[PDB]
Amino acid sequence: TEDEIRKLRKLLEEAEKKLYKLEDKTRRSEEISKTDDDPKAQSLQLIAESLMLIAESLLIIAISLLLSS
Amino acid sequence: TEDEIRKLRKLLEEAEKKLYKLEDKTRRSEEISKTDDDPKAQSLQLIAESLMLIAESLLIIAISLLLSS
Amino acid sequence: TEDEIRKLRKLLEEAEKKLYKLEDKTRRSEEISKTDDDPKAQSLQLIAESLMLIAESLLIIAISLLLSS
Amino acid sequence: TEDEIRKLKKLLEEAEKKLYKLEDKTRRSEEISKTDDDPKAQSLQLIAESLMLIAESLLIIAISLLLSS
Amino acid sequence: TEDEIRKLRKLLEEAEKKLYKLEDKTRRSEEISKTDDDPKAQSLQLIAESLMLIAESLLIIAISLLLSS
Amino acid sequence: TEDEIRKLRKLLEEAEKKLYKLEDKTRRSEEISKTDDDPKAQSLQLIAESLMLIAESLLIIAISLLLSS
Repeated sequence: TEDEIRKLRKLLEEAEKKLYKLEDKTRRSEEISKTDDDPKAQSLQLIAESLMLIAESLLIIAISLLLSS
Repeated sequence: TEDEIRKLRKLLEEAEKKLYKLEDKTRRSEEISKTDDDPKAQSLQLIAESLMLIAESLLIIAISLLLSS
Repeated sequence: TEDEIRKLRKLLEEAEKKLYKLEDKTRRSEEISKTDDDPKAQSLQLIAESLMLIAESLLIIAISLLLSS
Repeated sequence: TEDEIRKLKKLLEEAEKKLYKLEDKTRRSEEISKTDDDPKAQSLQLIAESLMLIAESLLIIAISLLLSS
Repeated sequence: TEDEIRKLRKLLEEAEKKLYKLEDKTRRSEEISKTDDDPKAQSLQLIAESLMLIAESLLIIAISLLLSS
Repeated sequence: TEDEIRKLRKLLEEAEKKLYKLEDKTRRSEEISKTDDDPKAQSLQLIAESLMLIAESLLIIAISLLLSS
């Protein structure tokens, strides 16, 4: 309980830090989008931006489910 | 917990603000989606769109879960 | 905050209607590429279809969690 | 509240009816394609099956959350 | 009571076993990453593994959610 | 009773073990990536890292849900 819940919480903060690693790499991938490239590729970039937002939401739910228990 | 909890809603208002930010990019690319012969591109845009609506759902579930702790 | 639960339920059903449209766009798309000779395309079509379904169920969980408040 | 979970049940039962639809479609499509040349296409068969499994599970979570409220 | 969740447990253990099989199929395929060659394929392989990990997790959440009712 | 949760939590521990394995694979393949030609590929490595982050969050949620039941 109390120490694993602490381990869950450093797991959760390690995910936060992983998240800012990806928030930053999709921006670095958006800066590499210049001539507008290939349409399926454009869709790919947008797909990846969507899952980072999904990751963002699952992370808040994980934080909050930790707080709810 | 309310200071921890509202900073979680801080994050979630940033999250709404990003979702709408990306859905307009979907709408923008979804009318410039060139409906040519290859289905693979088409499926990718449909794929990205479902991903955006699921992200949407996760976002509201995240809203609900933090608010009904 | 009955107001916000109301407008949250608003977005919830606003999202239901966009999904029905999403799934309708894909019924058309996947149906009328009249003959298929592609494996990758074929699997992607299944991928989008599955995605839309979890969009479907996450939408339903979003409804239940909202009312479960 | 009485009619509300019936419409939720409506949605949930209609969803079941399509998961099973795509499980049949994935079943026969997934082994009617055996070109076997590049892990790209094979990894797609795999992703789709994985997605089919999460749709199953998410559907069960919706069923059970509805059972929980 | 005990048997209403049995009819549902019946469905969740079909799922575990079918997941039991997809992980077997992907690990053989993950084992056959013949030579090195394309990176896109490499990411697809990784994508597929993360999705069964996702599938595993929602499977266990589905179990616990069913145990909560 | 609580021993049932320990059987479940072990499956989650095996999930935790494989998660870090895939994580180790993803850092490893991102250094062997050494690609800057196609955005498609850059976004693919992004999709896989995003998926890794999500599965990861799902794991924290599953742990908490099992212990909260």
